[PDB]
Amino acid sequence: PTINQLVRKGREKVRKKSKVPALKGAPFRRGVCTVVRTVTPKKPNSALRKVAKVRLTSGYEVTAYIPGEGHNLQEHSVVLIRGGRVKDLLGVRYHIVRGVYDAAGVKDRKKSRSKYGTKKPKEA
Amino acid sequence: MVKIRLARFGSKHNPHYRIVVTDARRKRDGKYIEKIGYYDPRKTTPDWLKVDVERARYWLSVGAQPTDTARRLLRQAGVFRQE
Amino acid sequence: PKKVLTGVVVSDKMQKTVTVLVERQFPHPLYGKVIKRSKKYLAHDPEEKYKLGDVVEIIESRPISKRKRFRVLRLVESGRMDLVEKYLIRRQNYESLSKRGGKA
Amino acid sequence: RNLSALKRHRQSLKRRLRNKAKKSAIKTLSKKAIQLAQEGKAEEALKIMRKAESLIDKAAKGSTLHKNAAARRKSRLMRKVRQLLEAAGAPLIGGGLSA
Amino acid sequence: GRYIGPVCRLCRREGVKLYLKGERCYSPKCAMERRPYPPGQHGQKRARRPSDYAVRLREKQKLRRIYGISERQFRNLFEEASKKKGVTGSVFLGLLESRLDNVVYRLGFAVSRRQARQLVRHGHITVNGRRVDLPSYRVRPGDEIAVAEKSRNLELIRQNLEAMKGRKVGPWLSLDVEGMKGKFLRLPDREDLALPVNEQLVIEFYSR
Amino acid sequence: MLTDPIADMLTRIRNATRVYKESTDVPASRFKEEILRILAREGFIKGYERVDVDGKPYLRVYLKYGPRRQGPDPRPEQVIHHIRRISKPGRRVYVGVKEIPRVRRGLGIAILSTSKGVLTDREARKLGVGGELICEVW
RNA sequence: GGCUAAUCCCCCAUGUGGACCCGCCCCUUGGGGUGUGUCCAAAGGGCUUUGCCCGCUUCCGGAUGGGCCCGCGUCCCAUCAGCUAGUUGGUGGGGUAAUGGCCCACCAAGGCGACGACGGGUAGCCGGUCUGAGAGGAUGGCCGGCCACAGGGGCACUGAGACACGGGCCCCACUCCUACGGGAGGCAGCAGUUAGGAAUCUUCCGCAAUGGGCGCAAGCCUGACGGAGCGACGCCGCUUGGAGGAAGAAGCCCUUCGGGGUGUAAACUCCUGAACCCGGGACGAAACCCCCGACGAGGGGACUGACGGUACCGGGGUAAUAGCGCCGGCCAACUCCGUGCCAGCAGCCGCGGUAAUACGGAGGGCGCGAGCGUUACCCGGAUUCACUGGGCGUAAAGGGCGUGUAGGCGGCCUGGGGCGUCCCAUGUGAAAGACCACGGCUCAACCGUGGGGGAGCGUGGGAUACGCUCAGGCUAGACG
Ligand SMILES: [Mg+2]
Ligand SMILES: [Mg+2]
Ligand SMILES: [Mg+2]
Ligand SMILES: [Mg+2]
Ligand SMILES: [Mg+2]
Ligand SMILES: [Mg+2]
Ligand SMILES: [Mg+2]
Ligand SMILES: [Mg+2]
Ligand SMILES: [Mg+2]
Ligand SMILES: [Mg+2]
Ligand SMILES: [Mg+2]
Ligand SMILES: [Mg+2]
Ligand SMILES: [Mg+2]
Ligand SMILES: [Mg+2]
Ligand SMILES: [Mg+2]
Ligand SMILES: [Mg+2]
Ligand SMILES: [Mg+2]
Ligand SMILES: [Mg+2]
Ligand SMILES: [Mg+2]
Ligand SMILES: [Mg+2]
Ligand SMILES: [Mg+2]
Ligand SMILES: [Mg+2]
Ligand SMILES: [Mg+2]
Ligand SMILES: [Mg+2]
Ligand SMILES: [Mg+2]
Ligand SMILES: [Mg+2]
Ligand SMILES: [Mg+2]
Ligand SMILES: [Mg+2]
Ligand SMILES: [Mg+2]
Ligand SMILES: [Mg+2]
Ligand SMILES: [Mg+2]
Ligand SMILES: [Mg+2]
Ligand SMILES: [Mg+2]
Ligand SMILES: [Mg+2]
Ligand SMILES: [Mg+2]
Ligand SMILES: [Mg+2]
Ligand SMILES: [Mg+2]
Ligand SMILES: [Mg+2]
Ligand SMILES: [Mg+2]
Ligand SMILES: [Mg+2]
Ligand SMILES: [Mg+2]
Ligand SMILES: [Mg+2]
Ligand SMILES: [Mg+2]
Ligand SMILES: [Mg+2]
Ligand SMILES: [Mg+2]
Ligand SMILES: [Mg+2]
Ligand SMILES: [Mg+2]
Ligand SMILES: [Mg+2]
Ligand SMILES: [Mg+2]
Ligand SMILES: [Mg+2]
Ligand SMILES: [Mg+2]
Ligand SMILES: [Mg+2]
Ligand SMILES: [Mg+2]
Ligand SMILES: [Mg+2]
Ligand SMILES: [Mg+2]
Ligand SMILES: [Mg+2]
Ligand SMILES: [Mg+2]
Ligand SMILES: [Mg+2]
Ligand SMILES: [Mg+2]
Ligand SMILES: [Mg+2]
Ligand SMILES: [Mg+2]
Ligand SMILES: [Mg+2]
Ligand SMILES: [Mg+2]
Ligand SMILES: [Mg+2]
Ligand SMILES: [Mg+2]
Ligand SMILES: [Mg+2]
Ligand SMILES: [Mg+2]
Ligand SMILES: [Mg+2]
Ligand SMILES: [Mg+2]
Ligand SMILES: [Mg+2]
Ligand SMILES: [Mg+2]
Ligand SMILES: [Mg+2]
Ligand SMILES: [Mg+2]
Ligand SMILES: [Mg+2]
Ligand SMILES: [Mg+2]
Ligand SMILES: [Mg+2]
Ligand SMILES: [Mg+2]
Ligand SMILES: [Mg+2]
Ligand SMILES: [Mg+2]
Ligand SMILES: [Mg+2]
Ligand SMILES: [Mg+2]
Ligand SMILES: [Mg+2]
Ligand SMILES: [Mg+2]
Ligand SMILES: [Mg+2]
Ligand SMILES: [Mg+2]
Ligand SMILES: [Mg+2]
Ligand SMILES: [Mg+2]
Ligand SMILES: [Mg+2]
Ligand SMILES: [Mg+2]
Ligand SMILES: [Mg+2]
Ligand SMILES: [Mg+2]
Ligand SMILES: [Mg+2]
Ligand SMILES: [Mg+2]
Ligand SMILES: [Mg+2]
Ligand SMILES: [Mg+2]
Ligand SMILES: [Mg+2]
Ligand SMILES: [Mg+2]
Ligand SMILES: [Mg+2]
Ligand SMILES: [Mg+2]
Ligand SMILES: [Mg+2]
Ligand SMILES: [Mg+2]
Ligand SMILES: [Mg+2]
Ligand SMILES: [Mg+2]
Ligand SMILES: [Mg+2]
Ligand SMILES: [Mg+2]
Ligand SMILES: [Mg+2]
Ligand SMILES: [Mg+2]
Ligand SMILES: [Mg+2]
Ligand SMILES: [Mg+2]
Ligand SMILES: [Mg+2]
Ligand SMILES: [Mg+2]
Ligand SMILES: [Mg+2]
Ligand SMILES: [Mg+2]
Ligand SMILES: [Mg+2]
Ligand SMILES: [Mg+2]
Ligand SMILES: [Mg+2]
Ligand SMILES: [Mg+2]
Ligand SMILES: [Mg+2]
Ligand SMILES: [Zn+2]
Repeated sequence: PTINQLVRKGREKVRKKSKVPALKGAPFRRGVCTVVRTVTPKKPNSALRKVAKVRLTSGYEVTAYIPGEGHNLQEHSVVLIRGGRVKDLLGVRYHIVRGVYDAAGVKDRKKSRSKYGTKKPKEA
Repeated sequence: MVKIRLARFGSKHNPHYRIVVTDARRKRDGKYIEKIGYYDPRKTTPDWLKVDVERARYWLSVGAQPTDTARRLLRQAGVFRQE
Repeated sequence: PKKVLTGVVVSDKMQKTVTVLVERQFPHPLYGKVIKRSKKYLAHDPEEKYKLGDVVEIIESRPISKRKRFRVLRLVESGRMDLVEKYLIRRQNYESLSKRGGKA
Repeated sequence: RNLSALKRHRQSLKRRLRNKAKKSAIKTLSKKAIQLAQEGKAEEALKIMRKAESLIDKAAKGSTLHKNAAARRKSRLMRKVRQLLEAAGAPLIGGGLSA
Repeated sequence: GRYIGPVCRLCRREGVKLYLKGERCYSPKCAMERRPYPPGQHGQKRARRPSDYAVRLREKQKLRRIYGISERQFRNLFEEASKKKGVTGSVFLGLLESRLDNVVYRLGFAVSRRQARQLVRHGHITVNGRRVDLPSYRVRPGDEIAVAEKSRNLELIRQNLEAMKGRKVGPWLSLDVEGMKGKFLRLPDREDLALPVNEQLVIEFYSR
Repeated sequence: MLTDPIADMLTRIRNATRVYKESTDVPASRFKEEILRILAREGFIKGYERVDVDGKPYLRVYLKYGPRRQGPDPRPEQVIHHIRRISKPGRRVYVGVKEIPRVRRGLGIAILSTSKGVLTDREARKLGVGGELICEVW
């Protein structure tokens, strides 16, 4: 575009949409489970994927993933939601944080335990 | 009423004052008028006090009022001596 | 220094007051080119001696009305009706900026 | 409870009273004078005007009027009085005005 | 806590003697003679062509493990060098070799750099007549380093200095073994040090 | 009409050299001449001369190239590798003396027009003045 | 309703001086001088009272602090295009410290807008800060400067100053008291409670220091402030040992059963001596005050420490926390076992249906290390809004075509101007931050002293090539 044109018009700064309305971008948000359901992923993958519908302190109802080998969640469980999506499930935008509130850490987890929220064993 | 006084500068347990001309209403470490000197009470360097006396004299002349401690330093630096 | 500006008189129509149109040039802060911008100043003309088309000097003054901050310092050159005309045509061009249009 | 300078408030009221009163005095006198000048009454017009001038300056003495306040009031007074006298003229006592 | 776990295993990963033990590491025990390859299960399997990154990484690691310094310190020290007027590689080496612990090793008060770190931290070392216990203290040219008088009778100090008879310290240093004092005359430059490190690679490692 | 006579001349030169002409004709203006004079002092051209063409003044610019070359493509290295306008009508460019560009690590040149006359960057720096940045050439 | 003092209020005087009207002079917006008329002053207290101190009054000037005014700069939407009756100007008033439509009467009919008026959305601004090769983008916590606010809305009073956070009046919401008439209140001060939240501290010490208010002073006040406490929240420094010690133990892992690995790692030997105990023990504090002098200058002298029995120094002295992420490619680190499109992993491509270096454990390894990871958000990479620094035949992208308004752009020669442009000087560009040097805490973080730099803007001087402008000429463009 001519210099004159840039002078008349100018470039448009490019705004960035948010991947996570955890509302006021907060690193985390507390909420309570509505449903704890399993759901089936998309084409080149098969599994029963563990998921929880949460009402949130934001006033938002969202869908969360429940990472780890097994979970204690159900019903009215209070929970912390951390954001980040499961790729191969449609519309799951956030993860549940193991080891906080009503979601316990993964039983018998030796490798990276700070994810999955489990504490250090004593060597026997 | 314009004053000559100390403003605190160095870190915790490291006091260093600027000897300073400022309106008395100012917070002590806030904007001053002129800096006419400096004072390190712990005398950690060979010069722990310095005062510009032609200027200290100016400010006194136009009615600046020293703090007793400001006064003390200025006297040490001979602002006051008339001989 | 009380600021002096130079302008063309584009308005006769008040009492003891003229409107003085004043151009300004400068490099665009980013795109670099020299751009020309302009502002109308209401200036004090007590003797009503300044006419339309006059190029005058305007001097920063003690406030006179709400939005009269300048007085007319001196006349520079008498009558340039081209500058006035340009102003007028620009104004008349507004006629079609809105829901429809008239003639160009 | 009871932070003890509402003393300041009380005083403020007293002073409010004094100032109000002085101001009233000045205004009623000024009107009296001007209204007299209206009538070509110049002798007592200037007599009153003189009292008023005094009251004004005396106000300026303390916090009632203070400085340019009074000066302005005095000016507007004398201007109006003289302006009214001429238009029927004869500055009889000529008390307050330069000849 | 900068490193402090088995060492000759680093001698072994970087494929070069790092001299982290003092004695031993001279004799035929260093594990470079006696199995010079990486540690662990796969150490003896055929190596694969290293990425540019792997090269730069390992060079950096080599230089760092030599001085025993941490990565945080190493990096800050490096940023310092990059800021200073004059060639970053050289300057970085000079800043590194200027550490008090290092100087205590180079002077031969301590057999190793780790031992020097301890000698310093326990205050058997004096800089300019005054005790200094901080290993990271930067010795400036002209500074005189010595063994504190009360520690002059320590069996290990007497010993280490006894073996220092008839040995020469670096050209940027000078040592009086009779008074147990050194002096840091000049910043050493790359060619004073024999270090098996191409520092261009290190510079290139942070350039990323 | 011709919106940028200086650009036009620079381009005539580029265009001409890319086909290895011995000379080209640019229409004549004093300013153009001053630019040419810089080029010809600097080695980019053999020189130039005032010339009449159909009764109108022109500047015949004599082009200059390198030795003939080996391999496929015998064509010579150009003496003017790069000739480029900076300031144009429609964006004018003025540098202060601290801002005079240094073209191609000194192997190239910039040509400023200053109130001390048309100069090269070196001339301008030594003369301590800035100006309109006309073109760069290397 | 009654008594009463004063540095409380008032009246006359004195008028240095000053204020106002009118004239005159210089000056030029309401600055300075001058004449006549008028108007305007004061407060007393302490002493060793025979003279000093503390004050009071008018005035001129200084210093500091402020008000008001102008140029320029200051986010998104044009799916906001027209806005405007105190509106725009005038005369005369009112108001104020003071200009002003600030307010009012009357008169005129204007003012603003595509160079974005009006409307809507968001937002305290700045020094700076983060990022970036830079240009740029993003931000404005703490520290310093300015603004604004003190439950919400209005208003004034008292003052040099407020339209006043811990002052006053009224309306509204809320809490509490209530003899139902009516009252009280305002932590966006320090702490602390409660609620909301992913989340943010002690109802601590001290007036010793610096600073502030009043006081002749002695002194009083000061949740400013100096400190301590709590939290790896950040940064920096430090420890968990150092030297020796096997062709190399046991256990655990891999195995071609020959062996390989963890590994000098351990054990063990020897040395040092964090922690801890004992002893001494701070700087920060010399003024205010006392002495001589002269309540000055000058000289000399003594009191005062929350932090703290802390830092520090001396003596003694124990081998004395390590974790966290990762090892398919990007990306540094590979094997065994379990699982069999399950369970799971996942930033992207992808991995898992029987050999899985991609799941889970283990061995081993890589990276960091009192931390290591995760989520969020900003810049980066993204030359992916392209000024630096991009494009439009077929990838996104030439308007269906013209006519022309505003605007953008403009051939050759000469002259004046010197607006753009360039150069010099000067002022400004506070402090802090950044940069450089030297220094103080054993180092560093942190801090001190000094130096340099700096866009932009003001003022003076200069240059004239180019751009502008005015004046004249040409004919190669254009038209005839
Ligand atoms: Mg699959
Ligand atoms: Mg102030
Ligand atoms: Mg001295
Ligand atoms: Mg004096
Ligand atoms: Mg003009
Ligand atoms: Mg008219
Ligand atoms: Mg007016
Ligand atoms: Mg005038
Ligand atoms: Mg219209
Ligand atoms: Mg319409
Ligand atoms: Mg009180
Ligand atoms: Mg009181
Ligand atoms: Mg009345
Ligand atoms: Mg007035
Ligand atoms: Mg460097
Ligand atoms: Mg040397
Ligand atoms: Mg070595
Ligand atoms: Mg040819
Ligand atoms: Mg020639
Ligand atoms: Mg080219
Ligand atoms: Mg450019
Ligand atoms: Mg400039
Ligand atoms: Mg260079
Ligand atoms: Mg009574
Ligand atoms: Mg009585
Ligand atoms: Mg007199
Ligand atoms: Mg009297
Ligand atoms: Mg009185
Ligand atoms: Mg009396
Ligand atoms: Mg007396
Ligand atoms: Mg001022
Ligand atoms: Mg109205
Ligand atoms: Mg009206
Ligand atoms: Mg008026
Ligand atoms: Mg108005
Ligand atoms: Mg405009
Ligand atoms: Mg708007
Ligand atoms: Mg806001
Ligand atoms: Mg913003
Ligand atoms: Mg940076
Ligand atoms: Mg950078
Ligand atoms: Mg960019
Ligand atoms: Mg920047
Ligand atoms: Mg901003
Ligand atoms: Mg805050
Ligand atoms: Mg602040
Ligand atoms: Mg409000
Ligand atoms: Mg509140
Ligand atoms: Mg409310
Ligand atoms: Mg309110
Ligand atoms: Mg007062
Ligand atoms: Mg008042
Ligand atoms: Mg108040
Ligand atoms: Mg209030
Ligand atoms: Mg307020
Ligand atoms: Mg309060
Ligand atoms: Mg208050
Ligand atoms: Mg009340
Ligand atoms: Mg209330
Ligand atoms: Mg509070
Ligand atoms: Mg309360
Ligand atoms: Mg809660
Ligand atoms: Mg706190
Ligand atoms: Mg206390
Ligand atoms: Mg105190
Ligand atoms: Mg004090
Ligand atoms: Mg109290
Ligand atoms: Mg505090
Ligand atoms: Mg060992
Ligand atoms: Mg074994
Ligand atoms: Mg193990
Ligand atoms: Mg074995
Ligand atoms: Mg022992
Ligand atoms: Mg002390
Ligand atoms: Mg002392
Ligand atoms: Mg005291
Ligand atoms: Mg005496
Ligand atoms: Mg004395
Ligand atoms: Mg000890
Ligand atoms: Mg000992
Ligand atoms: Mg042990
Ligand atoms: Mg791959
Ligand atoms: Mg990496
Ligand atoms: Mg790899
Ligand atoms: Mg299964
Ligand atoms: Mg994993
Ligand atoms: Mg992510
Ligand atoms: Mg199987
Ligand atoms: Mg398998
Ligand atoms: Mg497979
Ligand atoms: Mg595996
Ligand atoms: Mg993976
Ligand atoms: Mg695995
Ligand atoms: Mg650390
Ligand atoms: Mg980005
Ligand atoms: Mg980069
Ligand atoms: Mg870039
Ligand atoms: Mg894009
Ligand atoms: Mg571009
Ligand atoms: Mg592109
Ligand atoms: Mg197609
Ligand atoms: Mg297309
Ligand atoms: Mg077409
Ligand atoms: Mg169309
Ligand atoms: Mg056309
Ligand atoms: Mg046109
Ligand atoms: Mg033009
Ligand atoms: Mg031309
Ligand atoms: Mg000319
Ligand atoms: Mg000029
Ligand atoms: Mg600065
Ligand atoms: Mg130092
Ligand atoms: Mg700047
Ligand atoms: Mg300047
Ligand atoms: Mg100038
Ligand atoms: Mg000339
Ligand atoms: Mg012409
Ligand atoms: Mg024809
Ligand atoms: Zn070794």
